Amino acid sequence: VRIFAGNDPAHTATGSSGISSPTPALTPLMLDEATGKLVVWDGQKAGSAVGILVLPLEGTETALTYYKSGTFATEAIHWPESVDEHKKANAFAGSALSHAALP
Amino acid sequence: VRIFAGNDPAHTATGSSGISSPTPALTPLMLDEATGKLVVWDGQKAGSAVGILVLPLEGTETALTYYKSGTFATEAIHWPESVDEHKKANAFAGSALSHAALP
Amino acid sequence: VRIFAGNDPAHTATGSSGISSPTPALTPLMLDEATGKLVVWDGQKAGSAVGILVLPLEGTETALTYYKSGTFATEAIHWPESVDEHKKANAFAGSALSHAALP
Repeated sequence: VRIFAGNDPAHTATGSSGISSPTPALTPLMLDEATGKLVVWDGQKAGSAVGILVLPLEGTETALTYYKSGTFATEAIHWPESVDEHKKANAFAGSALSHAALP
Repeated sequence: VRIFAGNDPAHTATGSSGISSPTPALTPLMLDEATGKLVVWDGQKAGSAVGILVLPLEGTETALTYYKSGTFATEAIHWPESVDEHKKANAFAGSALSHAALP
Repeated sequence: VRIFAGNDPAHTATGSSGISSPTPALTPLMLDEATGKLVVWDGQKAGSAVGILVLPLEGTETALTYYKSGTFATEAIHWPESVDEHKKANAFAGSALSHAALP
């Protein structure tokens, strides 16, 4: 089993959270245009996921911690149900993050 | 005191500048959609700041140097007046940059 | 001659390709909003190029490999004809990539 299907160093960062309900670690994150806060990636756009949640959230925190770089194992991330496969594969394209098979 | 409230290596890069007036070092930068040039981050959108000015500018340079990665100390950056706090904290979300308390 | 006009480590990543015709290595890439697939950077927007093709493509592959970080030599990249100079220089602004003269 794995999480970091890569050698390129994984770094973390903090940011204002806009998540209200409980969300588990390893959930892709995106920015909420209206508020500028981080929330779960909705899977609507490739390149929109700008981070991966490090630790799980209750849904009441004002801040959160996420991975801003690194190569992750696709199978370890909590993807939104029914997400488009192409947008999934290119979810982090543009950031320092990326993902692939374990193997 | 500090500037690099982080261990993740800070790297720099160059790019076409669209700044006309004098601007001090450590000023967040954003891209100008109309021209594709780099200018001061206006604070209107989280994730829009794509770099931090390394050296100060006169306002007549055609090119500029900025940090494209690293973890900076929030207090060292010249933020735009009255910027929204959430958009401030997530200013660089999406890039290789990030910031936090000194501390 | 060179390719990596920089010391900051070059890392790669994979993603769904939307390229149909043959394209050579070192071609800037961008995301296709409609599909979420990666295609050649059209040069219309600075900060839109999110990667550089590692190996050449036939135009029938469903996946591709690209550099997601590093500092490249401008002269080694296959730029789109007549691209605007400012959008060229700031092509990767926002990602972990960047480019400059060899020297």
